Amino acid sequence: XXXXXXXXXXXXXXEEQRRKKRRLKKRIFAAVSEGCVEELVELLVELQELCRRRVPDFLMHKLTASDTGATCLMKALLNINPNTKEIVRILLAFAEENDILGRFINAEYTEEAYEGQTALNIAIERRQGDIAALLIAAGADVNAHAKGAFFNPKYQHEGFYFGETPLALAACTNQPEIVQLLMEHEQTDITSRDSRGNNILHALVTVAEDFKTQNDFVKRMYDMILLRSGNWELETTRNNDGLTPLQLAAKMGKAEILKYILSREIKEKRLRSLSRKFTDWAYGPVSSSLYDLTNVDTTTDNSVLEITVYNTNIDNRHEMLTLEPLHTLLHMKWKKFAKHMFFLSFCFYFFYNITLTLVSYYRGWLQLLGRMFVLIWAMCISVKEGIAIFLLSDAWFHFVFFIQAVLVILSVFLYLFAYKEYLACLVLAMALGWANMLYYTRGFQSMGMYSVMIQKVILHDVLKFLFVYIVFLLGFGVALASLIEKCPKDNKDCSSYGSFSDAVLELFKLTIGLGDLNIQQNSKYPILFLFLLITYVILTFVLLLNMLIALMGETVENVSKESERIWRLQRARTILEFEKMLPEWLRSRFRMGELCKVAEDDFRLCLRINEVKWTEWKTHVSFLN
Amino acid sequence: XXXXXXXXXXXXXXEEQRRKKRRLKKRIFAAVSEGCVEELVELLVELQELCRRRVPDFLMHKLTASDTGATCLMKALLNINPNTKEIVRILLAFAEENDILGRFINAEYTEEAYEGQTALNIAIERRQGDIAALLIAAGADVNAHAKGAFFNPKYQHEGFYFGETPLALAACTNQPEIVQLLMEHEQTDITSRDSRGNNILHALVTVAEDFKTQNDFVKRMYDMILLRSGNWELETTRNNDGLTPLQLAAKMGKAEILKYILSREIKEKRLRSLSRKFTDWAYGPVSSSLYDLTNVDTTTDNSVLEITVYNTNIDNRHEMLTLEPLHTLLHMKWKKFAKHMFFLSFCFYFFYNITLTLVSYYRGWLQLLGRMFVLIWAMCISVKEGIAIFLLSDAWFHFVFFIQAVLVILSVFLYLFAYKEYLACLVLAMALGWANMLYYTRGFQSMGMYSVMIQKVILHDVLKFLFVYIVFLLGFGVALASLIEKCPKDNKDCSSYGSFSDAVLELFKLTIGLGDLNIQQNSKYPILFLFLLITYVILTFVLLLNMLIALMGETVENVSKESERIWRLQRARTILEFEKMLPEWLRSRFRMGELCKVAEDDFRLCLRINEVKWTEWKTHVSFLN
Repeated sequence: XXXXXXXXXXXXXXEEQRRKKRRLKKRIFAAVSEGCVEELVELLVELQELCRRRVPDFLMHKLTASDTGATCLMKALLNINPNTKEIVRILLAFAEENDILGRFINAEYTEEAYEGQTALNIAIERRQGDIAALLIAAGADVNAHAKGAFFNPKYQHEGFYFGETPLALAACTNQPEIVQLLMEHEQTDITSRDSRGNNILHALVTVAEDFKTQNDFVKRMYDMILLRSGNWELETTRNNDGLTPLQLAAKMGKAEILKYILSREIKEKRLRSLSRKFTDWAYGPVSSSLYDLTNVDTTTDNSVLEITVYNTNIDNRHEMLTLEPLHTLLHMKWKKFAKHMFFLSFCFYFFYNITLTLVSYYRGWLQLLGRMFVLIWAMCISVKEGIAIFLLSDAWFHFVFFIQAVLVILSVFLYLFAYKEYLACLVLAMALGWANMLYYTRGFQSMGMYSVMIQKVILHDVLKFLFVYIVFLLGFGVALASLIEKCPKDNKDCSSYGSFSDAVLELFKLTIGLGDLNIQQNSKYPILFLFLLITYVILTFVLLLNMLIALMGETVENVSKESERIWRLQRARTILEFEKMLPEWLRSRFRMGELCKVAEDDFRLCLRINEVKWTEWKTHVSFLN
Repeated sequence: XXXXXXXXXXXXXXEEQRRKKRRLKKRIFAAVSEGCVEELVELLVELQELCRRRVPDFLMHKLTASDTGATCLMKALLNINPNTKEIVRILLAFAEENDILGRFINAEYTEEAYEGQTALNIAIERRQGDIAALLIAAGADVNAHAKGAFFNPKYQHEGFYFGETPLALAACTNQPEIVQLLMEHEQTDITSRDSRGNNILHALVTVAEDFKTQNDFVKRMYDMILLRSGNWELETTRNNDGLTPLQLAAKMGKAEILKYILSREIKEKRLRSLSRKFTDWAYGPVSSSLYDLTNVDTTTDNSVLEITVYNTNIDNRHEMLTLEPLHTLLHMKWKKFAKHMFFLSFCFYFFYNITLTLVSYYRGWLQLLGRMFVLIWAMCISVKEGIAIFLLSDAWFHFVFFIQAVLVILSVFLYLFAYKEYLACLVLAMALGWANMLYYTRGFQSMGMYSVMIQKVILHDVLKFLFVYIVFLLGFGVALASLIEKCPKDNKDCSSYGSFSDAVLELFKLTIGLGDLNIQQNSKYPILFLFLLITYVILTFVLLLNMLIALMGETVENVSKESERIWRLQRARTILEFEKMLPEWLRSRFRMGELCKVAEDDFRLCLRINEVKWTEWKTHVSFLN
């Protein structure tokens, strides 16, 4: 993004009292920029003090540029010089000699996109730590926020976000030692929060890249910071949206850092009070270990699982899922109730569709008896589908179920009244029904991944082929109809293509191979007709070959691999939907939580799982000696 | 697997004589756990001795927890501390001062899943060797077995198996020096055997991973152990199942360790008495070398080859086969009798089927003459097939042969009686016959691997396509039959689809391309009919394209590679089946064994083979200088 302008060496635009004033001020700024002839700065400072001697507010105004609110020290810090430390010392000494130092160093850069900015921000972004400690020691407020536009962007591509504090900036950026200095300082605040309210930790999450980079600053800095300040009062806090930093890292597709946040095994006493993933009884490869689930068991307001699974703007959900508590929870919930209810609804729907088929085939008293309850199932499934359909590449099947039951109830209704078209609607219904059998191939891996591939092909690859095919079809169709304008001469069979749609249909038969390529009869110029038709055949062939080419390249190496992952995701989505489907009291009966006493005064929910890693253990054994 | 519970820091559950007793005992346990304030342990020990002074059985009971049978020393060993060696020394000194030391250190951890466990087990699993030598020196029984559940699991995924002894644990785990200490000790037993009876070596086999890992503890430990104790009395022994450690490693798919076990060239005198793969006359690349076959020539009760080949739960059989004695044996047996008998049975079966064909084509005296002997071949092949068919992805062809001959004898019988259907059965028979020609494409590599690919495709890829195809077919069929409910009006040809099966058949013709897509006649609403049918066509196309996609991905790089391996395996299976087919006396005539005199008192069977490795030799030549 391109926008309003900043301090730069090169301006983009192409009595002697006023002239002397301009010379002196601009020379001050230019000496700050070059930062070389500090004797020039000394003479200019002596002259400014002499002018003031022959008032401090006007002095600071002559020093502080009113255009962007930029001061000489800020410009000096921007233009990084070898002596720039010396220049900062000199200017600081002169400001002390003037004694307007408070309002000076507390200057907020005044601009539209920059409502506020300390010089310390620049000291840190520029990586000067010695100067940072000096200005901090000088009496610098380390708590003011860069509540601006460039710092708080709407989109990540346009703008730089770090946390709107010095400390968050030191953390996001490399500089750790400065973090130690700021933590040591007494007037420092950690629990201060930005405009959105995201604290330091939330800010850290907004920056850690995924993809398992070899060296990551955020994975370590978070650990150090949390180890220093021992508090559950830090991660318990929330942003504007009421989101925990855990939940925030989950919303975004941030993997390895999330893995860390969910397993913090640490030995010291207060650390143990802070720890997560409490371990016991480990013995060679085998190990029991228990986790905690205070915001993870799906009972919370906006739990972790609902955020991982119902979020489609990531595509990294599968990686997140393979973590311990999540995967174990899904497996447990499956084995407890999904393996029941899934087959249950499968059998209901199967009986339903068979009944529909038989009732459609024969168009007695027991026939009416079944036909009654079929309307009940139709109405029930329609009511269940509509709520999710109105409230919203996965939910297509829901719309399809809703369409089916809608059509069935409509057909039954028009049979209740005096209508003839009803049978038509009816049969279309049951046809759609059998397509929805694909919905239940999720029950099995071998059929499920196949159905996933089928749906992917039907959505991605065929439409581009079919659109261009139909436009060629229509163009050739009108062409050939124009050639076939010769009247039938008392025999419509002599005019095979007298109708446009008839010619279309024959071309489709041709593309299959059923038809009869007639020598052009009832045609004025038959050879042109024939050449044209041949051309159509050729273009269909090459178009087909092109989609067939383009198909193989999408399947480089990730066909089966993405298929299995997507199957697992689909199972997760269904399992969690059923988990919401149950009552509250049944969920009380299924709440898998186990308590624990890790602290003197902490009694939290927990999940005990066993882990068996022959391979990692054998590596551990081999490397140990 | 998740089950009953263990010693842990954190319990999962959420007069002053009794209170003082609880305080003292729990403080003893907690001091053992923390292992820091040894002065607290000293004061507690002084207080316990004072309480006992104002009896040793009650002392050990107050010390030994009766819940899980766990003692203070065991808990101390579990909680590993820096001073834990010092703590063990102190507690040991106090136990000596009490003099109940025997029953103390011989304590068996008493639990349901843990019938018994020494502290030394923990000393070793925890890797403390110094403490191990101390407790061993203290008078520790090193022979007691962990005859429990967790140590002896049914399934490998759930549980940890090592051999149920200290020594087996030291061996399976890294610790070699402890093995030297235990071997040096006089009261040590090597020939002691576990519940299953698998000794140390059998146990080692249960742990060595395959896949040729770069560093493997089992490959070396086995060598050292066997070199120390010079005995054929060790590998001659067997488990509960009567299996040798060789046979056990063969049953499992354990490759490189098996390669080692089958070739042990070693130079020292007693070692030579132990050695395998006796070498002579090696000279540059060329080398003669002879192996031994005391349990490998297929005459033993449960030989190596029968175990490699008739075992399907591995999939690593091909790798095992390329070893020297096996491969040479198979090649020799082939060249001696299989190249005969295979072509023999091929020609018999070929004459048989041709006779069947001709007799089926013409429905004289020589015709009856051939027809007589055909029944003989049918009965004979049926008898040979049924025994293997009843006694049981390879044996499908056997069932097919049995089906064929059964059908033939049935048809001949019903021709013997007064039946008309016989001809039908007859022809079906001969049809199946020609499919079984694939059975004999094993005779050649070029045709054999092709047939392997064909059978794989027919088993794996087409069924998933065809099931979903037929359900679409049936759904669309009932739909279209419902639309075609318009009566024929005196002309069944006007009702092309009046019958359900007829419409099915026409759709199949359509999917081929033979039929005639009729403009919908005898149809109430023809446009819906037409759209529906078009939809079916589209879905067939995309389904076909999907199986075609999924096909290419299964053939990443292992099509021809797995094909050739499977051909070689199939040859092996047939060759060995014929090897069993022969008489006992003929096998006596074909016994390839050659004797040898390696020892003063050893006269074993042997096989002399020559090995030619130009490449390995040239590498040897180049690296040597």
